Amino acid sequence: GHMNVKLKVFHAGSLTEPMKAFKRAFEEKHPNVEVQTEAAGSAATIRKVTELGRKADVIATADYTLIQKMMYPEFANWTIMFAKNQIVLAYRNDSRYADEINSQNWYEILKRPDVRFGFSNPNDDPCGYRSLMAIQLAELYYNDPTIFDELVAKNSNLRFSEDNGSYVLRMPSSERIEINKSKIMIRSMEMELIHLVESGELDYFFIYKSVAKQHGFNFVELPVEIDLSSPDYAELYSKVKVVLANGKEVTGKPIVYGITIPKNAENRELAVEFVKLVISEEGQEILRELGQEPLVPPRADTAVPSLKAMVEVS
Ligand SMILES: [Mg+2]
Repeated sequence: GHMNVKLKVFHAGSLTEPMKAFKRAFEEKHPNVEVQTEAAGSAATIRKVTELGRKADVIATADYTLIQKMMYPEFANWTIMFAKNQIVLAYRNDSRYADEINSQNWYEILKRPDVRFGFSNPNDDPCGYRSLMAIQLAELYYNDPTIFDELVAKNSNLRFSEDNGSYVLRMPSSERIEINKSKIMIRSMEMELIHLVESGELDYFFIYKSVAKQHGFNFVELPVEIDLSSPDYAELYSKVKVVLANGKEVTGKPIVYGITIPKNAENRELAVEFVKLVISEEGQEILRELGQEPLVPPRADTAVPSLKAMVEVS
């Protein structure tokens, strides 16, 4: 009825567990509000608003730059950066060769003919393009120009080209992506790969550390030089770029999650309260307890007057 407001929050798949907690905490404070959450790869999440005509009160992505590139200026005009993450290679203890995989031999294990691994669709999900970025960055770190070629390029139509030191991969439209089903499985968002690994259909998958921990997967920590986790290695990460099918270019960057309130939000006031919760100490702790490092203090890409005291604007 008129005493039941719905706050619509569309978010990155990797924010699924944190969102359950944000929803419970928010509703405890606003008993007449139902926070309606929907998970999808961040680019697909944004398209709900930018292309499908749906209205959301809060948009949260796993890569703040997608809000900037896809929503400015028609659907948003500021982004608050509130969390970080790290790419790891996760598996079950009964995954093929789980007993021998480690940080030094991970890519050789993935190269074995019977090993199947997964990553999400780069056109829809930052985890997917970040997975390809990490594998290509591995070529530079291990001084082995064939890691990406053997694992991905020979098992799909996804290929990195070199251009004066940097590498660029141009994505085919999603409908034209080709994958060798004997070696790789892809899904729109990384969260959808979870059940494939649990069923044994996949042995390994590229995924955020927080999600691996939340779902009880073991994992190989990859070099900081390739895992997109540290602000301090931005210069190395920037050597790889992926051009998404929608034409937007994403560059390897330290993983930083963004949140915004779309310009056309139906319940802006409540949305402000929700964003405040996410970047408050309570919200930072919710993330930490779920295995995801919060960005403390939160930052914004531009002034955000209705939230000035909560954010650092450079
Ligand atoms: Mg190569």
